[PDB]
Amino acid sequence: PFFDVQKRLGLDLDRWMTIQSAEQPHKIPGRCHAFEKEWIECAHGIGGIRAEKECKIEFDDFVECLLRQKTMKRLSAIKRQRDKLIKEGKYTPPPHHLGKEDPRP
Amino acid sequence: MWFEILPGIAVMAACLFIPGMATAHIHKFTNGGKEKRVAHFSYQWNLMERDRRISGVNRYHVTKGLENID
Amino acid sequence: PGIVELPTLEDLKVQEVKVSSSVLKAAAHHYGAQCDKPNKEFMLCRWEEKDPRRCLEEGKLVNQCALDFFRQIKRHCAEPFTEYWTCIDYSGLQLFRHCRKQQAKFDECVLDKL
Amino acid sequence: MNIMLTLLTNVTLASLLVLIAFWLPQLNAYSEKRLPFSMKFFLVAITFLLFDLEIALLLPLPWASQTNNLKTMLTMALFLLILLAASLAYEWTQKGLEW
Amino acid sequence: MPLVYMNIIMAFAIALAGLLMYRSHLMSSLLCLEGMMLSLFIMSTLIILNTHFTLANMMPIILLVFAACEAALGLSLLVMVSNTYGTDYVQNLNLLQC
Amino acid sequence: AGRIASFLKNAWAKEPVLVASFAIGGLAIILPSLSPYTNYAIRINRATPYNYPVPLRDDGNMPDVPSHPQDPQGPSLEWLKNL
Amino acid sequence: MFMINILSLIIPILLAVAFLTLVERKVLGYMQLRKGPNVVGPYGLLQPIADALKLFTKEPLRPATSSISMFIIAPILALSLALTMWVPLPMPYPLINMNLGVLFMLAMSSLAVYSILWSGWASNSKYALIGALRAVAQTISYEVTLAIILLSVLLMNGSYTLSTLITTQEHIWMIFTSWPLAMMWFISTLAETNRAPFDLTAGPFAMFFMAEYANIIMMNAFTAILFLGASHDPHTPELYTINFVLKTLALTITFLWIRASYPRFRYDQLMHLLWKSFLPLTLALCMWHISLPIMTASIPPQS
Amino acid sequence: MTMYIAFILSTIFVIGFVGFSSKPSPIYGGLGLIVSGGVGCGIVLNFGGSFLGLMVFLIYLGGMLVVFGYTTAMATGDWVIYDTGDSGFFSEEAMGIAALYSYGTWLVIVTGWSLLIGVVVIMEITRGN
Amino acid sequence: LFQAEKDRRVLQMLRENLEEEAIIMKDVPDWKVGESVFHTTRWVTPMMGELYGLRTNEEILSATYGFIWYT
Amino acid sequence: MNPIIYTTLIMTVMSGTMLVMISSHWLLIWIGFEMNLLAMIPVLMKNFNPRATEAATKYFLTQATASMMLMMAIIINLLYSGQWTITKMFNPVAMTMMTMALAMKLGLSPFHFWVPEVTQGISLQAGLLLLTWQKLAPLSVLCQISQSINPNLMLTMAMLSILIGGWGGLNQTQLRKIMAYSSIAHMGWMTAVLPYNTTMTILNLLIYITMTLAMFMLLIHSSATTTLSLSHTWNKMPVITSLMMVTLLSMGGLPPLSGFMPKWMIIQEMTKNESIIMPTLMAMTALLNLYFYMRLAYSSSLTMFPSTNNMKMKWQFEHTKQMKLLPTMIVLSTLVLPMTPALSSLN
Ligand SMILES: CCCCCCCCCCCCCCCCC[C@@H](O)O[C@H](CO[C@H](O)CCCCCCCCCCCCCCC)COP(=O)(O)OCC[N+](C)(C)C
Ligand SMILES: CCCCCCCC/C=C\CCCCCCCC(=O)O[C@H](COC(=O)CCCCCCC/C=C/CCCCCCCC)COP(=O)(O)OCCN
Repeated sequence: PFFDVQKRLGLDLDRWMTIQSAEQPHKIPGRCHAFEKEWIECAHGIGGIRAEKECKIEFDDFVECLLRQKTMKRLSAIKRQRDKLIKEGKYTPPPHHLGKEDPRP
Repeated sequence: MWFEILPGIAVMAACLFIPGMATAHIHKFTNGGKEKRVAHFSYQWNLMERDRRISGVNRYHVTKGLENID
Repeated sequence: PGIVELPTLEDLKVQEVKVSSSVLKAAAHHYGAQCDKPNKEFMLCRWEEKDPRRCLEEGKLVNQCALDFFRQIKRHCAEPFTEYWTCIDYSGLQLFRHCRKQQAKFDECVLDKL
Repeated sequence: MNIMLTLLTNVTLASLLVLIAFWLPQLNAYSEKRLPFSMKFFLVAITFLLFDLEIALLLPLPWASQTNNLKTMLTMALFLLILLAASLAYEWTQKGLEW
Repeated sequence: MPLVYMNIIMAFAIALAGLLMYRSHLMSSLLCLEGMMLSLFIMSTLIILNTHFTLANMMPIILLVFAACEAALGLSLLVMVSNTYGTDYVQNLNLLQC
Repeated sequence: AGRIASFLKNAWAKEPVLVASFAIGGLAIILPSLSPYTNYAIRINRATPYNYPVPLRDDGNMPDVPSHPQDPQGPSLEWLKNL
Repeated sequence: MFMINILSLIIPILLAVAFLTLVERKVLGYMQLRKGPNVVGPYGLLQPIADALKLFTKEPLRPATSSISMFIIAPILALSLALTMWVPLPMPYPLINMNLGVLFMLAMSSLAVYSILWSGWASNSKYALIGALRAVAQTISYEVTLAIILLSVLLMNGSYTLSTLITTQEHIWMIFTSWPLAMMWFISTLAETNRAPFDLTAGPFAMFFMAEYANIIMMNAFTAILFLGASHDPHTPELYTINFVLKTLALTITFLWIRASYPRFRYDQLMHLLWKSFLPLTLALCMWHISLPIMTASIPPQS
Repeated sequence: MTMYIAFILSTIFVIGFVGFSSKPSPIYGGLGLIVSGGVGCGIVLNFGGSFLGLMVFLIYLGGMLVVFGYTTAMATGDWVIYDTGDSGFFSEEAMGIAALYSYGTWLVIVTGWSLLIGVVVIMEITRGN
Repeated sequence: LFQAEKDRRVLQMLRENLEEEAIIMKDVPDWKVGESVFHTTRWVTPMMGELYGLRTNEEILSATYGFIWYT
Repeated sequence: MNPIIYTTLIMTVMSGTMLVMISSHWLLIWIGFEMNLLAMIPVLMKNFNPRATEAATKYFLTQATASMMLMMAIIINLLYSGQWTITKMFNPVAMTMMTMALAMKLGLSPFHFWVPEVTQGISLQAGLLLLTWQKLAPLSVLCQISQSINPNLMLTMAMLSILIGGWGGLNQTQLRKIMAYSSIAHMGWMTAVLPYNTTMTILNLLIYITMTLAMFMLLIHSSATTTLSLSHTWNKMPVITSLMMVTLLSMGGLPPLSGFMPKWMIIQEMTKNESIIMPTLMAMTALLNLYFYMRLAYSSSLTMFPSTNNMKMKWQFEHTKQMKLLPTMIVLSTLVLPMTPALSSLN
């Protein structure tokens, strides 16, 4: 099966493209660099099984950064409640959210 | 003689003069008498957005001089 | 999983620099020459703390330094700076290379004054 | 937005002017009265497709010239062009460019 | 997972199903394969651009190149099949039976 | 010696385009390894600041790191000006 | 005022194309010891208008068996692409400032062959289909070398932005830096638009004709921008506009001259020309132009 | 929010794939695929992938579908998941793509060998005999 | 200076959104105002929808497509 | 074709397989699969005829669809986790689509339909290469991601492959279709132990490859592609028929022959994981493969079929080309049972 020639010879044929946090050109960071860094450091040498049970917090944070399901759900709930109150008529957005604020540099 | 070709050619020249010149004039009229600001690379766009906010008239072209530093 | 802390609207009040990008580009070289220390402190703190909320004072300091720099320019070298930044503002790319003459006037004026 | 408006304007003007050209002479009344499948033409299209793919590979060259690893990028660009020339030469010597 | 990715995957599934229907015209089989690779390109590009994986910007071009090369091969094969029968109908390839 | 010259002379006739193309390609392969300005181009690429130079925290044990841009220590670009 | 800008770009090109035909006939006639049209109008100036009115008032011969859909669509695509390819060009300032303007023009030129394919296949004739296939093969063949030459030339510009070409040629034209690429580019542009010596092939016919002539003018304008750089002063762009228009007119008149001066190729002869003289030289010069800035430490700035 | 323009673009893309997935009159299927490719290119370009979108629009549309039609002729919600910062004085897409010559040596080698073998394979298959 | 202004503006927008959330969610039973969706206490760069979620459509279009649509 | 071109294409096929086996990046694995696909097509069409062209185009269609599904699985995996390394699949049905793509590449049921057709269309050497070398890369990927697979789906497709191979081999008079159905059944046996032990999968792969090489080389030496064409071999080369019968008995899983070693081990392994019913059913179904092997043995060497007159002339000539590895292949596929514990070498 897998013949790990790269590790035996120290060639680095394709390991540079495997993860987001591995020496991007011009030091451009990935959107989830910190989360992936934390998850990788936590799971290094532990192994996949213990890694799957014990590094669940970091992986959940990484997935939340990647897809942001929880953030969009919370924003949608806030917007839905705001729409409900604005249709009922007990809430009025401030001028800041209406375009009448004083923009800052 | 050959210079009888010059009239039609001249017309072509006039037709080819109109676009470019027009653009320049429009760029002078829409952008407050100056060259239209180009924005590649997303840093010039940030500069334009900052200029738009500072003026208070919601226009990037209006320039706030030192006189606004108190 | 916890409550995110944010500074109050009062903590984010600062005397803002209200000059356009043309003025900033015209003054940028001398600004970096003169305001290096607060700017470097702010950027070092910003890259080490990795948090906007932990570097709020340094932003006020760099704003104050920029305001002082512009105040000195206004007191001593207002006019040549005005022509220089007007020339910079005309160009659509805001190129330095088209009016090296105005830049020379402004540079000699600031060298003589400050 | 501006590009969308420009494309829409160009398409709309072309369509309207084609329609008026096609309908102005239709208002006045008038009388109102194989297999061969040449094989070389297919090879021309296939060769064009392959060379277009290699051009697609060559396209990022203007930005490739600022990497600080100039020797490696020069080697790889020259390698790509050498293999493009080799493809051309192989198809040449195999009587693939004949009529 | 936003709705755009779901729409792209639905488009890919539709292309795959249409490839699996085989009304006629193996050329339509190649068309379905190319629609599938187009959907793959679009969704991979959207995912890579979104997460700012700078070195991953290599991958779509590569994919495109390889897939187009495959298309060329397929087209060649089609011609030879047609070159035997004169038409690219699927049911002409009934010589081999399980 | 003679056979090679004869082959090149026969190719220069009735096939000049191929001779010119092969010569230009060979020169393009060979010349960069011999020019002294390729290192200059590499250095020019190195001196183009695309990112902000993040300052280093001083600990009193970096005599080579300047505290201000006008300090003499640090990389210089006088050679680029001379070019 | 973007609508006004679009209209002021789109109408003068069409007028220029109408008058180009008069110039083409007039230039050719004087090259043949005769005159062009000099009766309809003071100097033939009314000839394009009479031609347009007659062509627009003449019966359209719809094949009575063709697919009306593609039969209508093909001129629409031709005119749309021809008018769209003028948007990226900077004279001195472009209508739309694209980062990858040259690449956009390449993509549009690549699309340009669909009109030929659809016109041939909707013509409902085997012979017209064969002719359309020949034209499409020639077009794709020569656009290969067009793309390679274009990227080789842009290797000295530093980007695909069309405006940067003005900054590159502020002191010297690009023709002096690489004339062989300009020669092959000129021939490839002649072969792309099916112009002599490569011209082997009422209303919709006029549509295709205006599309082809607009493509000719745009190709000459792009060549003038790419290889004959005009000096631009930011405070008076009219000088740059005048210089650019003069160079474009000179290049178009050069196309007319070449049409008037030569016989025509065979199909296999132009195929051999391209695939066995231009492609090897193009690849060799592409290698040379890749390696040259690195040898000389003259790499363009933008990245 | 322009009524979620990306949503309409995706729906038109799906509609086009459904349209030629019935495979009617393979030139009409190819034209539906041309429209679908244009819509997908518009999606990528509107997202911000200018270079990759132009690669689609050039390579895919102008070469591959053109050769497909040529051979056939021979025969008979949003805006939320985006970023906050800027990119610098360049485009990250262009830098990542141009890294192919400095970072992706292995990719260049394998792709070039594959393309050369593709040319050889095409010649051998189309030899005939 | 641009970095300082960016940080201040982002924080001020987040503060406004937090105030509006506190006002709006006063009747929702189980809501906790300003609760993080991450287990970590590290600062996380907010999304574009976190800053412009409650604002008007025109400036959402600006912040999302202005650079892409500027030609 | 030109021998240089053939050598280059064979080396390209092997290089694609090696690129799949040595790379840790999903894109490089897909590129290796693409390279192997591209270089395999002319090999199937070395002898130009409509049958070979039909087989090649069917194979190309199936493999291209499999590659597209593989890329979609890779992209979904990247979407749900920004990882390119070949590791645990990190996601739901993205793994299902990966398994389906690899099953279509291998020829497992229900994607078995193309194997008999492609094998019948192509010649015997192309069939040898197709049935031996084209299994290494997908099986290597499956062994790498074995801890990710859902056991239900993998075991279902393995049992289906065994059943379909057993039933479809009974109806064949062509030898190439018999070999194709044998390959399907053997792959079914191979993939039913992947969820439990990949070493057993590799051992089964080695034994099957040895037996298939011996069988195909014996079929090439006595150039017959039909049961009756093979029935004429005894009148010229009885020793070839005897070796063929012994090899067929070995492929049937009879002890003490070598082909008994994998199934035995596999059954043993599956009993360690508290699984009994599936090993029982697999043995009872492999009985069908044994039946049609035994029918071929009856028609080959245990009985003497009528011959023809012109056969006498064939008595006066000897094979100019001789296969060097054929003797070794027969011995390894017949007499290696006592060396069974050597499987600890993690073959
Ligand atoms: C050791 C094995 C040799 C025999 C076996 C050959 C196996 C197949 C042949 C392909 C293997 C060739 C080795 C190339 C591996 C790529 C990695 C290595 O070369 O290092 C590169 C060095 O690049 C070298 O220039 C590679 C040049 C060799 C390639 C040119 C010709 C290749 C042809 C090989 C066969 C292709 C088809 C047949 C053609 C005849 C990386 O550059 P580097 O700067 O350190 O790091 C970049 C990352 N940074 C930016 C962070 C610093
Ligand atoms: C590794 C170097 C690569 C870099 C340079 C090359 C880049 C691009 C050039 C190569 C492109 C592909 C060329 C394909 C060659 C095919 C040759 C061929 O087979 O054609 C022969 C002809 O080819 C030959 O003549 C054989 C070789 C001729 C010479 C080739 C160059 C060898 C070295 C010459 C230059 C050496 C270095 C330059 C020094 C010169 C002094 C300055 C037959 O011609 P027909 O068209 O079929 O004629 C039939 C109708 N009458």
